Amino acid sequence: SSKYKGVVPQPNGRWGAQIYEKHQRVWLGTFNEEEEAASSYDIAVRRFRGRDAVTNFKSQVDGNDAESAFLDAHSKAEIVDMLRKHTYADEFEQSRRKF
Repeated sequence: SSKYKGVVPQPNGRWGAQIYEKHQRVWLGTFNEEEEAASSYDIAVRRFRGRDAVTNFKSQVDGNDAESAFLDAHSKAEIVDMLRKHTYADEFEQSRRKF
């Protein structure tokens, strides 16, 4: 139903995100809003596929390479965990704090 890559319906009107790598599903979490799920796919596909990634949306927080650096600072598994825990955004923002 969703037009967004990676986005699947979940119960209670919620939305899941998933990515496949070589026919292996990786679950990316459950989200209240459709575009939130789509944005979670985008984070995963950027980290998983790099320059080969095709995203739902253009990135809005990578003008200074900060988000690319953040993705490149982590393993795939760490990114997946941040997405599922809904901590990715807060951890990314902390990484932008100036000292």
